[PDB]
Amino acid sequence: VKQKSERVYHLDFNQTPTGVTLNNGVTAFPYYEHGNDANVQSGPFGYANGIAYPSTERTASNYWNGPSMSGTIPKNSNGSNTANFQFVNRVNVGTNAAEVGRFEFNLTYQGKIVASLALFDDSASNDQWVFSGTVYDGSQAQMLFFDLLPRNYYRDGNYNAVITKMGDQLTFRLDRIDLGDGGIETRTVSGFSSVPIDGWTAWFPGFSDQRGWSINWQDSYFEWINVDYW
Ligand SMILES: [Mg+2]
Ligand SMILES: [Mg+2]
Repeated sequence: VKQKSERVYHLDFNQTPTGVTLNNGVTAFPYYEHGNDANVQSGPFGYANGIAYPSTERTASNYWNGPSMSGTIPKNSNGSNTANFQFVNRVNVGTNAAEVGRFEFNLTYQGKIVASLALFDDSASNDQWVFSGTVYDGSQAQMLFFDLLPRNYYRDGNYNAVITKMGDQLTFRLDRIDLGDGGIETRTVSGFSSVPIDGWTAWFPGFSDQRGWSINWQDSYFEWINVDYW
């Protein structure tokens, strides 16, 4: 037995993405616990210079709304969808006290969240951003961590948002491409090595008529890793 990595898809945004669906994926933000109305996936992405720019409008509402992109994930060549993987999304993100924004990078199975990596700045009076990781969906969701990122260290700029699975260990990272190191949270989740995945969604909402943060998405890929072969 030997092993290799198997890339399922790669979006570089040099051209309009193919093999994806717009505004029809799965979101994780538990609006029903926050006094908000249902999350909305709407609007376009603009592409320039190998970068996707999600578009939102300042429209007064009680919900998060922005564009999403989704795709399907087949089993690896060894016939497993419960195996190890890495899901990597490069972003450039910046904020300011008056700005509000959120992104989710989600892995799903049969229409439900399995893992959700979020970054958000949810107040128009503070420039604090928060990195969170959630496992499971809806009433079963468990927010594994809520990390208030110190702004002196987590400056505006380039990051790799990563979800990795290594058996029962689920890791979320926010790698600081510009300055080194970054955010890292790993949890050993009971039975997670038996839980499959079959899809992904990336969602980039703003809230109501609040001014948006600066966000762009430069690369996306998912790979099955440590895939047995003979
Ligand atoms: Mg690119
Ligand atoms: Mg703010």
